[PDB]
Amino acid sequence: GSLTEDGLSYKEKFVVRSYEVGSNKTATVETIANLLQEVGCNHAQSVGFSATTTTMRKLHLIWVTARMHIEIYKYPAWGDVVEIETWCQSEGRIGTRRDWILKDSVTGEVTGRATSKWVMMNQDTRRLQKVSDDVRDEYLVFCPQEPRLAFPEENNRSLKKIPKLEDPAQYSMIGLKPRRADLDMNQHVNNVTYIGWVLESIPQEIVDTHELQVITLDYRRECQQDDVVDSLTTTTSNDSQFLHLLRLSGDGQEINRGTTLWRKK
Amino acid sequence: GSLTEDGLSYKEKFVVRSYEVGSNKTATVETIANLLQEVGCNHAQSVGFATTTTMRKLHLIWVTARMHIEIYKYPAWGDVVEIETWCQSEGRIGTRRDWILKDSVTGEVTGRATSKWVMMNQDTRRLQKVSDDVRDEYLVFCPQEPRLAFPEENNRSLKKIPKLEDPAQYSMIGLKPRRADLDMNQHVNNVTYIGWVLESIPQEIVDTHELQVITLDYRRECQQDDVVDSLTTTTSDSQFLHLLRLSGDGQEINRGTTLWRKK
Ligand SMILES: Nc1ccc(F)cc1C(=O)O
Ligand SMILES: Nc1ccc(F)cc1C(=O)O
Repeated sequence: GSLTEDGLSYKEKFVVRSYEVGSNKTATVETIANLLQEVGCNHAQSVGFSATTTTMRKLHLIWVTARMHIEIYKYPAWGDVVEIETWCQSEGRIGTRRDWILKDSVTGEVTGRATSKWVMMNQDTRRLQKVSDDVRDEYLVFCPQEPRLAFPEENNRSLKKIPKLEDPAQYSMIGLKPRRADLDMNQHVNNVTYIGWVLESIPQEIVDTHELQVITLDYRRECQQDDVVDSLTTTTSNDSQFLHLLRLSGDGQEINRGTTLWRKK
Repeated sequence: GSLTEDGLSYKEKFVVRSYEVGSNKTATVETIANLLQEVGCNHAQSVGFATTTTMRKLHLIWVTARMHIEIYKYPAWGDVVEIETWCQSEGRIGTRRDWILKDSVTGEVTGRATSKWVMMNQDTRRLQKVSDDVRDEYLVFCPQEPRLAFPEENNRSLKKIPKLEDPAQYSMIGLKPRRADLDMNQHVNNVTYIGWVLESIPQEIVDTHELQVITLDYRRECQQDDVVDSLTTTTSDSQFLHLLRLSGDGQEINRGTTLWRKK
């Protein structure tokens, strides 16, 4: 892939692999979310980050995901080439945003889009803090200065408040544990794995009759390597909608909440 | 990727992705096993099929009996790896797929893999192997003279693997596949079992050693709604004996051996 002409965004093409497709013979939202994070990483490599700056590294500060929002119009087939464009933007002192457009290489049509909110956190104390002027400046030079939004709509689903699922849940999947393959290079659970855990409580019948269009996921707390998760789902609704909760099987400490929206095949 | 000049093998290049790397910023053996599989499918697509077909008239499928991988160096994140794969007939016993992994820049051999496949009914199992009439169809796509990723007469890839006896030195219990672990036909993909075997390796071995060899026998499939126990015992370089069995009745799904070199 490559930065575009103006060096304010980055583009990469992926051929969908045999093991990346699910029950519809098209790419899983989990495969998609992995490609988003792959292109995100190549963008950061391309402008000399490692997504820490010099200042962040000095202060032991990291970016962490607060929210991910994916909307898929068409999942690419096995052997299809998908093109992904990604860019970042400062949201003043609150944090940063990374956005994504997925396109069919042949038709040039938008088959998906995604957006995500990052907040700055001390690596060691795990304490959140607003973005400091020095940090704001260092990456303002790699971002469009006029607003560029994957989700521009006046009241767009990407920014809606998600409520807490009350017990009892309609559906549950109990005793979920990450294996080593769920870990990134720094021994942290991959953000994508939590997508897998949320969807594990979706009943088979929905998987058989519907396709996932939208997923919104808040990240509250990270699941450690030796934590166990419970995944909870309740129907909230031609379109089916669900409310989602991931919590630790013991004390019921919340790690995630979400909504998914499915349309009849 | 493409069939080589002679149409008797297939070649493809992969850029190692960020999420594909483990604890030492090099590709997991699970990423690798997924690449061997992808290149296998692309080879099958190219010669007109990863399920060799027109035999399916009688509802028969190829099924993995044994996977054997040896890695000399795991590619780093951003590296380009070239994989070449071919298939061979072992008479009426079954069928062999072999792989060579190269560093794209140096042309150096960084790994090799081999696997035994057998014919199964599918609606029934009954592993009835054999061919005669079925072989001709897919023998025009294979080298006629033997071509072996592991040619050395009496090599690791053909060793008899014994059954771990209780109690295990190490165990990881209550392993369950998720939807991400299923192929398009809702079967657990054979790479997941590699993951479940390595889950019972102690952290301290992961910290000090690198996996060099893995041999895995596939006895029975794990269903979507089965639960697995992974058992490991040190048999010594460090060596391990491995057993996957169903949590409940302790029905064997897999056995294997791993060999690790000091870092
Ligand atoms: N994870 C998945 C992988 C394939 C698929 F068809 C469905 C799902 C799901 O979670 O509903
Ligand atoms: N699955 C793994 C991923 C990374 C790693 F460094 C080790 C393992 C293992 O199984 O021992």
